[PDB]
Order: sequence, then structure tokens, then C-alpha cells
Amino acid sequence: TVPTEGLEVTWGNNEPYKYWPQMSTNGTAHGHPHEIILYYYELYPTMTVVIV
Amino acid sequence: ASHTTLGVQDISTTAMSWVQKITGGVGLIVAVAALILIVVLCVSFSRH
Amino acid sequence: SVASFVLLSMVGTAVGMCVCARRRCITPYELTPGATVPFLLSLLCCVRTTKA
Repeated sequence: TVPTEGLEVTWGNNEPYKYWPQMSTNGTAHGHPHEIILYYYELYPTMTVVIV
Repeated sequence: ASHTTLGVQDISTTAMSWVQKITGGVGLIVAVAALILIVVLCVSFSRH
Repeated sequence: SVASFVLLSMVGTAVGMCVCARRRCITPYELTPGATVPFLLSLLCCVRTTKA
């Protein structure tokens, strides 16, 4: 599980692999339904739906 | 990419317009009903 | 400082006009024999309006 502050994994003698998360493949863009809340999971899961 | 950092007060095309829709208070007009109550009550409610 | 002074004398003259206005609330309705004026007090409401 990669958190929002990134991840580091190393394997063997080779270089440590850095990784970083992103603003996901699907969400819900600017749409005629409600269609923000799935997007509003992509940034900030498990929080800020709490202020909803 | 730290440079695209994000706070909290953030802007969609439409989110705050739906907030503008959902800020459609009715407590103002029922407070206006409370004011018409206190001014009918002003028949004998003129000091407090 | 004298600008603050002249503005506070303007507030002082506001106090003077208000206290003259409360005295000219009192001088029409000292406590007249009738002791009941809704047509006065129901429109004026300057101070201590509750005496009929």
C-alpha cells in the first residue's frame, strides 16, 4: 500500500526504487450528477467525506 | 511532485455552485415569522 | 489626536441630541392623567415604552 507520502522498496544490490501515488485513473469529473464524491475519495480517502 | 500541493479550500467548476444551491436558507424567513410573532406580541410586550 | 478629539466631540453631540430627544420623549408624556397612549408609544419606542 503506497501512502500519500510515497514508498520505497529495495531488492538485491540494485538501486532503491522510489514510488509515489497519484490522482487516480477513474474518479468522477465535473458532471451533471453529484459525481464529485468518488473524486472526493481520490484526494483524501476516509476523511473530508466526514465534513460531508 | 510536491509543487502541486493542495490545502483544503479548493475549487471545482461546480462544487461551490452546489454549495451556493445548498446555502438556500429558510431559517431567515422563519426568523421573520418569529419577528412577526414578537411584534404581534408587542400588544403587551413592550419592555423586554 | 485632535482629529480623534473632534470625532469624539461629534459623538458627544450625538449624545446631546439623543438625551434631548429622550427629554422630548418625556415632556409630551410625563404621566398624563389618561395614563394610556398606544398611539404615542407604539410608534416612538425610545426608552421605557411599557407604561401604556
